[PDB]
Amino acid sequence: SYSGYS
Repeated sequence: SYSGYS
């Protein structure tokens, strides 16, 4: 998974 800001 991805967590945060892109």
